[PDB]
Amino acid sequence: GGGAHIEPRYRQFPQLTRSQVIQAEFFSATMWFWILWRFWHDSDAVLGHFPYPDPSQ
Amino acid sequence: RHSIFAFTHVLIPVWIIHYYLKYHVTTKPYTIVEKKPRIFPGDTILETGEV
Amino acid sequence: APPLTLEGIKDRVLYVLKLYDKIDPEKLSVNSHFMKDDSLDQVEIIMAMEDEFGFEIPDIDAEKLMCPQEIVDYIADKKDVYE
Amino acid sequence: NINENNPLLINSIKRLLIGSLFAGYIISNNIPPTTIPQMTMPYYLKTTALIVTIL
Amino acid sequence: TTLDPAEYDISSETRKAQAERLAIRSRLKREYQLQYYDPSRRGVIEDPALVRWTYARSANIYPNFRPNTKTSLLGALFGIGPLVFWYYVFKTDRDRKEKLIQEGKLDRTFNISY
Amino acid sequence: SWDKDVYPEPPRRTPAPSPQTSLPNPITYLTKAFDLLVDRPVTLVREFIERQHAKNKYYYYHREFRRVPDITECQEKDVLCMFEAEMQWRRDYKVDQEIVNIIQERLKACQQREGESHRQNCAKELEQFTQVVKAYQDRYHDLGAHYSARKCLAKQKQRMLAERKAAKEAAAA
Amino acid sequence: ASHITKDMLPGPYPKTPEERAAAAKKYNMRVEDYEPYPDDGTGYGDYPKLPDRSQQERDPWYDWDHPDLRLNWGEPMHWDLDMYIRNRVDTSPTPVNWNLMCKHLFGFVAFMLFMFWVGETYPAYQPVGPKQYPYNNLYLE
Amino acid sequence: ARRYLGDASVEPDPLRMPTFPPDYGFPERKEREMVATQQEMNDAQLVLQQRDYCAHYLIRFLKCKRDSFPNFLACKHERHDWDYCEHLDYVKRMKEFERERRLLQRK
Amino acid sequence: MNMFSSLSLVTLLLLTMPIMMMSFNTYKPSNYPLYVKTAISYAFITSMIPTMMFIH
Amino acid sequence: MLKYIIPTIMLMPLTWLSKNNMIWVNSTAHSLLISFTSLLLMNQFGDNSLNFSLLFFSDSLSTPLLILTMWLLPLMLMASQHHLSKENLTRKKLFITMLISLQLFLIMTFTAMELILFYILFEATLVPTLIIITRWGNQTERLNAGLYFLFYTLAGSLPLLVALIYIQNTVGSLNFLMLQYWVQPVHNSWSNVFMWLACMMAFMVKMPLYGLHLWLPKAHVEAPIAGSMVLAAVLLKLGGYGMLRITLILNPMTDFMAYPFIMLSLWGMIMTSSICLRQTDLKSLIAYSSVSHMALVIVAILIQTPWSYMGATALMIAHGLTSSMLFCLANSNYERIHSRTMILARGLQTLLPLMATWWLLASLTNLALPPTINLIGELFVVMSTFSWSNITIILMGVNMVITALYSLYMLIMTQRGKYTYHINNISPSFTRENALMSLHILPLLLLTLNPKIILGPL
Repeated sequence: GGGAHIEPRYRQFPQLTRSQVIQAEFFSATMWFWILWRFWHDSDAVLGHFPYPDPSQ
Repeated sequence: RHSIFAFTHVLIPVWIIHYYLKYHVTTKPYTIVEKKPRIFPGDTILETGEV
Repeated sequence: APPLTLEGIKDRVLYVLKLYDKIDPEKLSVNSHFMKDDSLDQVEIIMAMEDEFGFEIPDIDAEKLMCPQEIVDYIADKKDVYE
Repeated sequence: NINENNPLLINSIKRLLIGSLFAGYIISNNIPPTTIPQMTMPYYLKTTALIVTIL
Repeated sequence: TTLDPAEYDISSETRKAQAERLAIRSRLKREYQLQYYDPSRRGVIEDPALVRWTYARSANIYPNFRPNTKTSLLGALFGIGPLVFWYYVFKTDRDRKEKLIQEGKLDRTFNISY
Repeated sequence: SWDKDVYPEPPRRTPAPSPQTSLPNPITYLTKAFDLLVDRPVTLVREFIERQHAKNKYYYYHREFRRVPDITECQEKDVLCMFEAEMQWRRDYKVDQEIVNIIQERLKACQQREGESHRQNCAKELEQFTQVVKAYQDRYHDLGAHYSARKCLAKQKQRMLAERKAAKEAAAA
Repeated sequence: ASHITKDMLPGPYPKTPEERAAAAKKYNMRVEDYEPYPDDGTGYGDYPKLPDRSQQERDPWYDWDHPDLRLNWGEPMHWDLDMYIRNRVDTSPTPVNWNLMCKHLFGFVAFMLFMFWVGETYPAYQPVGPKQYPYNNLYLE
Repeated sequence: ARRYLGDASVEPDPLRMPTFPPDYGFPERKEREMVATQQEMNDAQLVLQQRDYCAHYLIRFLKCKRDSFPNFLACKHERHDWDYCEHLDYVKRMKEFERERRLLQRK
Repeated sequence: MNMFSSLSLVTLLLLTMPIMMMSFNTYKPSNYPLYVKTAISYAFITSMIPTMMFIH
Repeated sequence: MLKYIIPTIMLMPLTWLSKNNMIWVNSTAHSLLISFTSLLLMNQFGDNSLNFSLLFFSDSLSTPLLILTMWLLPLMLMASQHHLSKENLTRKKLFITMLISLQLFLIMTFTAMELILFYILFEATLVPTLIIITRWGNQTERLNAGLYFLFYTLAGSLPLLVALIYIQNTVGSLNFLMLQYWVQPVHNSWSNVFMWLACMMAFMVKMPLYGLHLWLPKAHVEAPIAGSMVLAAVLLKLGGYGMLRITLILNPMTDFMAYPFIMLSLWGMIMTSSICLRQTDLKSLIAYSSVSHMALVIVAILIQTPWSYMGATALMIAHGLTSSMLFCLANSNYERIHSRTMILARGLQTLLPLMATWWLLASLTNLALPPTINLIGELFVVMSTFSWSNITIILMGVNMVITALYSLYMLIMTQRGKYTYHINNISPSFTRENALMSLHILPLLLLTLNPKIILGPL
């Protein structure tokens, strides 16, 4: 009607604007920068445990 | 500007409602009913200390 | 937001003549009348537009669809085509 | 007729995911405590619900 | 549940002359559209199917009615039935509460409201 | 304003913030700027009315009533003496309503003050408030004669049951 | 001002063929499975000749229904059978009557007996006898 | 440990306590481990289900949270030490069922 | 301390201002989805302030 | 009323005395000037009581109730001009005078100072309302409904003269409600049961019950021109307040037989709400709604002990504005579609978008949006009868649930498509259609600002 910014297609894989893919790429990394604090430094159970608490004598 | 579009929006009703609270505590016998201190040592606001 | 005109359907009705491998691309373009080319030649000829267009193809759409341009005629009445 | 280029939508998605990932990690990072934690999660009883998600 | 609803049956060639029951309604439909299409109507259609609907439903049921059957006297099991039963609930109520209010006490002492 | 014995509370006792760290905190930037943007449009205009409201004074006076009869006057079928006794008794009841509202928020003074303990302290308001409302519905609440307002003809006669059946028919108190 | 057969009358056997359709065309020529015989059972305050009930029913359901508007929205002329229960009601789906939901709600009816049991975490079951020993028996020393 | 006799005051919400409420307590080792303070247990706003053991270390662990205001962690070793006070207390209480399978059966 | 909850009442007041400007009383050249978005935009930092005083 | 009946009787030699079509603009103009005089001398204080002047007025001290009585006459003249203008001028002016005469007896009523002046004023109505049903109504079966409009209210009210004069010759004189200080008690007998029976049963004729209420969907169904006296018939039904005057005293202690009036008005309450979800008439649709939550107030009175007089004071005016406003909605959409049957109104909400807001807020007063004047009193009916027993919340709560459907059952009927018809019904809601549709919620939510005046003694 007014604008032709993105073309119509007939299944020919119309291409992207090649600027959204930069911001798409950036936030796929800072989410896996957050794999740092998953283990480093964080463990599954920072508690200590019980030796099957038997020795009542 | 960002000179009066927000100044008419937010900057004007600040003074009216604060006047409605300063002229409220001296009239109503229950003003703000703020809770206790929750203090573990004893400090300079008091005279004694705690271990 | 994208509009549509008369020229899009004049491509597709002529294209599926050649897409169906039983019908060669040597027939008439818009009026072949389909008898020179009972079931699966009044339903299968529009079972491809069941895949592409697919607005459920009502019961009266069978007996009109002999004239292949009379197929194209009422779609502009349904799809509200330009002017 | 796909289209993904509108910075009005780009402003919304970028504002959420910055706050979304740091949701449970800033609020709970600074909170006055209220109750006592578990602090005991034994053998064969501790994190196998994560393994339930794996299968 | 409600229903099967028996959307398929047999034909070929049961009741060959039964067709053109649409000829009853298409004559009315021709009488409909000829009434519908006119250069100046400015008003609703009379539509006597709704005229014969409400007036033979809201009225003309009591002239139809007679108490010649007990399934017309069957409304005694629905109107006055539970109406005794709520009082049969409530007469057992309010007095057992009163005896515990008269003899002995159970209430809190700060029951000003009420 | 009011009188502080009517609404007592313990003193405020607000401690020190104790920063102890050389890290920059935002509380030293908020109270040092926002106080003057409120005091200028409010307090000076509050002062500008303060000289203007003191231009003239207007008086409104207390209303104290006159209570010559109390209860037992007069004879049964009368009208005159049994009308002032209604003005006695009924205005002796709307006073007794809002007296309870003082004691009700007196409980509310304790509860939003401590909060944490809030039950094992304050030593009065679980007792004294229940030494009022318990001594309220007896003989001052016409249960359930409050519909016709029980005006001097049932509020005394609950108290007839509070003296005839009560305290003598205990067999033998 | 329509007086001729303005409503139903004391039917249903006052020459019922002359009912439909001298007026109130619920049947074409009194053999259409909608002749005014269907006075349910009368004697009550039901419908008389009543261009009304047990005609084919259970849904006007807003179908495809193109030969007129004719389904529920757009006024077919005279086909009234029953109304005021159908603007919100439908026809039959693919499954059938089977009340499996009470059997589906019976899944906790087995575990309703499990609501009587207890839920202590440690130790394990060992359900053979009183060797589990739940509460306090002896003193300190 | 606690619960000798005679709660004199009429204070409900049992904060008027004998010494301090344990989880169950004691039972064996130690049979009396006392607790902490009670004049500051009610003075400092400390809620119920917090008058158990390892309390005075927790009253100091909660000091540096306010005493370091723009901070994300006051002392991370102290949370591992209050938990070590907590977890060693709990394993001390985990010796009940090993005693209960042992001492309650016939001998 | 009075401004602990006073900023909350300001937050609980400026929502009415797009409603007060619905009465066509010298209203803005319309842009109403934009004007509402601006009206929300300044309340958030106003909402952010007393959260810091509560946690102290 | 020192001079309240005095200015309004002078309005009567002004209709036929006036000119031509000026008679509408003149009659509305004078009428609103009395409304300030109503507000001014009333609403005074206030502590038991304001005996007004003399033996003709007790000033409506405990319940004001009189402001609502005076809105309607400068409110229906703008409504009745929809379909009235087809007759001679002398015949149309008579139709104006009889409605004005209806107010004058009701101006002296609701205050009335007495009981022997009450009953003659309690029966001073039903003469002008009956004539409105006879001439200039709608289509036939009027005259039997005019007879059912009689022969019930007159049938039940005649033992009041058997009751009241039996009180006047026995104990003192019933001229003064305030000389009712000495009241002997009433024990259980076989004579005193009937003494309470005739004292009460006439008041059940006007505010209805599950019995004896068949006449009520006749006057509202077969009704005058476009809801003209139907709005006055709203105040005619709620104006049976006099049980508050009488049974507050004068055998109060007979509650042993209160139960079949508690129960019948309770299962009949939940029933008559659902007795109209399959109704096919608009003017009957609001009529059965006007039975249900008007039958709510009766168990608030026979159950004594306030926190019940509080809400029952407000629940009289609750539908009294609301059902009057719903009839204004139903008086509209009839000059454009000349049949009142609701099913023919498919395809609305698009031709009239301006009044579509007024459908929303009106039916939002039955769900009733708890900061209003409707759910502020229904919570006190909850606050009373739950102290009676724990069962009473069940049947009374479902009444709050059935009318949730029953109100939105009407709203969704406006939203349909393509409308099939209607080369008529063009008129896009002219000035008379929407200015008269106003001034109902405009005082109603206004009274919800400080609802202090809407409170009994109590």
